[PDB]
Amino acid sequence: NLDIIGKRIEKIKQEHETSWHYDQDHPYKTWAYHGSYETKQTSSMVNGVVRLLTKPWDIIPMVTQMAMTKEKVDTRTQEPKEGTKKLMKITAEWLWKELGKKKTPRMCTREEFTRKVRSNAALGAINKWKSAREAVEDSGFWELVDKERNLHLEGKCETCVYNMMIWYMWLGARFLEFEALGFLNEDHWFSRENSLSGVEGEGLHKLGYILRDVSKKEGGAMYADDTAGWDTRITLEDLKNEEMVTNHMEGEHKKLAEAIFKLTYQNKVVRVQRPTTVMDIISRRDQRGSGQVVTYGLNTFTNMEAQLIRQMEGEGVFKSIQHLTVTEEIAVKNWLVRVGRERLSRMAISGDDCVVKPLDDRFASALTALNDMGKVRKDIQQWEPSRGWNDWTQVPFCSHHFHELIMKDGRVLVVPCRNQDELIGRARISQGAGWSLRETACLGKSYAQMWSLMYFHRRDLRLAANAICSAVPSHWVPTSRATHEWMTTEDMLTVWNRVWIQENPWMEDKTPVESWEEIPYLGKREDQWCGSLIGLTSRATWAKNIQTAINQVRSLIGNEEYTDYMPSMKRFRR
Ligand SMILES: COc1ccc(C(=O)C2CCNCC2)cc1
Ligand SMILES: [Cl-]
Ligand SMILES: [Zn+2]
Ligand SMILES: [Zn+2]
Repeated sequence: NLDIIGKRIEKIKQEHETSWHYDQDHPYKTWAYHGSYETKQTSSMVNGVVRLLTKPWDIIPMVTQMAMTKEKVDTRTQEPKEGTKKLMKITAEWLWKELGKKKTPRMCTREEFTRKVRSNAALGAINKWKSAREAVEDSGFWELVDKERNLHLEGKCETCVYNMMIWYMWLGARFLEFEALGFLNEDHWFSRENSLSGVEGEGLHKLGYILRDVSKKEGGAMYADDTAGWDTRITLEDLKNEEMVTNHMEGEHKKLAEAIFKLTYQNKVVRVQRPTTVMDIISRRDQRGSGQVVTYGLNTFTNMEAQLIRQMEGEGVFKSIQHLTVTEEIAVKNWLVRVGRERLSRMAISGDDCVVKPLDDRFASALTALNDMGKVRKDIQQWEPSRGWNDWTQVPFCSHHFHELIMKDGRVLVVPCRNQDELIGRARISQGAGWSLRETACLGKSYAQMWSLMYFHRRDLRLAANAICSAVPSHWVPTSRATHEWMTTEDMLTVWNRVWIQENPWMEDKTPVESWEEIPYLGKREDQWCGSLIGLTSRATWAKNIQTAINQVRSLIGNEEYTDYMPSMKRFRR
């Protein structure tokens, strides 16, 4: 408790000795409260380039409401039963060994961390310096890092404090997490090749093919149960099974990694603002509070473990979670060794999201271990059987569904899709402020190129993508603040051919496509089912008069070099 967190707490008390107070009206039952101190301080902006080129959507509330802008955290999960705890440790032990068979844990470097900040990436960071890039150049910072680092080697912590607002941390604390645990993401531990269930680094153009491959296995329905607030349901037992990755480590790395797990994950200190504005300093040992990238990999690991145990329950490998016999342990260990890898291949798991094609439908009612691990399903009664999907083209995964689309030459594309209002509503939103017109244009171009690559099969998005790329200067580089092949100035037809034909392991015939007109759409009715405005007067006027909207945006940006991409479509090709 205060042993491990005291130093961090006692250091904060002293920076604010002129405001410390043990408020007794603090609204915390499940978090331990420590004190408060004086504080005072703190939305989504519209992308004008995308909005001017999507005029019909100005009157669609599902689009326009998206731009307008927590009991879960204050909850406590019960400790699982002894049989549940045994299933989790055995499975976790086996799963780290499988993930480790072809990978070597290793420390990530200042050099690697330095390049990541320059390329700009969401590091959930939070004042001698201003931006992240400037701090990385100043050897003073690194001296601060050294102090905390040597402290971690002693089994102690001083500065590793979370700032709830998503848990942000100072850049140095993020470095120390990336040093110890960055290998999981940097070296693709959760790749499909290495983990069999995982999809890290696969791409939205590969997810559909991956789900279609799972569908080809003999078994029951496909199950895609979402968990209610996954991060809040992570138990100290989960955090201890995750820590077992340190058993594959050595030397310094092992001690630095053990300290991240012990000092910042299994014991946490958080500063949370309260309007009543008095920064509350609370602590708790459970729940998910890591960097967003380490959170992804440990979420994937623990979800893979949970789903293998639900498959064991459905197969009758064990009968009760209250206690595991010596013979039930023999059977679980022998199931893992005998069919473990085949059962991981029956799943697609991305952090807290999963699709499972179990051996049969007994899985649907195998709920005792899943509920007892605290991974309670979203929007279904705790003891009601799961509703499975009979058609892989209906299964939800990573906020998408997937269509089978046949090209005029018989080759088969499996394409990602979601409700088109969600796609247009997200492209009309820009994060943060101080954006120039040029920067706003380059962000609209990034959305346009993603649409050309991923959602070319949606009539409205191919037309809007062509319009935005015609409206933005041809040489301006897409920016942004899932493999991102759209972040390039290369011609989008050449990128389309590389992604969908050349590099696509499910396409045997490598014949390049010569024009956009060879690249097919969904059926007209399927396009409308997934939110197309085709057949509306508003949409027909927009399409017919698109050159006028393109010319409005060109006039705003000014006298620049533009390309007309509209004749790449049949209806504008004279
Ligand atoms: C570009 O592709 C299009 C666009 C619009 C139409 C229509 O006007 C609708 C389509 C659905 N059935 C009623 C008529 C058809 C094809
Ligand atoms: Cl279905
Ligand atoms: Zn620390
Ligand atoms: Zn669709």
